[PDB]
Amino acid sequence: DIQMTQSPSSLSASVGDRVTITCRASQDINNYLSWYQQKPGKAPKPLIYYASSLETGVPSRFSGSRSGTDYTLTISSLQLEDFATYYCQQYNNSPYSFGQGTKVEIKRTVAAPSVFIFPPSEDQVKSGTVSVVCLLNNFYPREASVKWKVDGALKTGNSQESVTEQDSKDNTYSLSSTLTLSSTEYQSHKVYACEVTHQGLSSPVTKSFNRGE
Amino acid sequence: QVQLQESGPGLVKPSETLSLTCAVSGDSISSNYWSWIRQPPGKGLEWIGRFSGSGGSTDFNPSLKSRVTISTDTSKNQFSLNLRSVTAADTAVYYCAKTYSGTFDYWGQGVLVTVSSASTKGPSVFPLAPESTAALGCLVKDYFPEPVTVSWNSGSLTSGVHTFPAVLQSSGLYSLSSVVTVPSSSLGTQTYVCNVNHKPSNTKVDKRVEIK
Repeated sequence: DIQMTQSPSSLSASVGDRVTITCRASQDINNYLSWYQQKPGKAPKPLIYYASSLETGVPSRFSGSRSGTDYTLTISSLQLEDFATYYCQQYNNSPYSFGQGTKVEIKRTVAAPSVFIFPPSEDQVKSGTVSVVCLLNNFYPREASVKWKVDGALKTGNSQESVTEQDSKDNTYSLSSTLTLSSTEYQSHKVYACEVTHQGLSSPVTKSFNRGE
Repeated sequence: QVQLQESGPGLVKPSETLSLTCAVSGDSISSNYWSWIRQPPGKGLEWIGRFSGSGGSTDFNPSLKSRVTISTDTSKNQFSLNLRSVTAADTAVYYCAKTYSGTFDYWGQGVLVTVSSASTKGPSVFPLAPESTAALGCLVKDYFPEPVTVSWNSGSLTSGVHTFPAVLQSSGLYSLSSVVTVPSSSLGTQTYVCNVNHKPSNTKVDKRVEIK
């Protein structure tokens, strides 16, 4: 019955910032509220129990408080290790229910991507389907534009992009753009290029190869 | 320092029964409380059910109560989850957890379960080969279901490695690339091998990445 509404859904903050996450229960939960920290690919980790009690070993910069039916998790000074998705959870009554989560990502200085293009191997050409991979490495912010050019002409139909999570060290992102073509289509053109525009680049950078060379 | 470990099929056909087991090390399931929790990919957490080790009583989420069953084996210190009539809405990472009161104090590592009628398929692996820094890669294509694990040089090469999240292609199969950046001066001295493991098909692929 009790529904937890967590706010906000996502956040971007710098190291040293003060961040507060709020969670609202649709009914009275009598301080029975837990906060969890979930790293990408990992199980959630309890941080706070009974609304304000810290789990053993949790840094003191984490704290929880209550004002009526509103519950807040506060990080006094955000640190690099604190990137994660945070969840509230009531256990006043069954069924136990969670908030939707709050993503937390760390702000850093602009960083230009290093760009690489990968020609398809002959083994791949032999398969009847070819993938051309363009790599954007260690950049920030996340927003980037990758253009595929074939014999100088822009191609916009056959590509998909994939982005990593923020790196735990340098807080950068990486991105792959993969252009998929049939082997016949691939063998009917010479120059394959990806053109990337990013806020860290003074001018657009394009990487290319010549098929069969 | 109790440890919990989920195990079960990573692929279940719709309408069948998903069965998972949680093996508990270091604690007796005869005390305290134990739960199942699930998390659909890219979504939040949902509590499934709990049993009381002391009295054997169970409690289930009303959104699943009719389809869910929990049994225990104190002899093996294991407990199980049975979820019948599964559909694609039941695709998720399932976790087991220990509770003292209401909080989930210890968690398993989680097991991804995909509900689909599509058959298991091992991956094809193709090398990605090309200044001061060079990039190498491996394209892991046309497998089902998730997950695959990729390492480089048997796991001894980790610095600069990026393994991207898989994308479901229009063919209904997954594809991803793993890349690593290395000094160009290393290209003539060091060999680079990507190691691919796909447990659902019991497939393992090692691919030497060479410059032609």
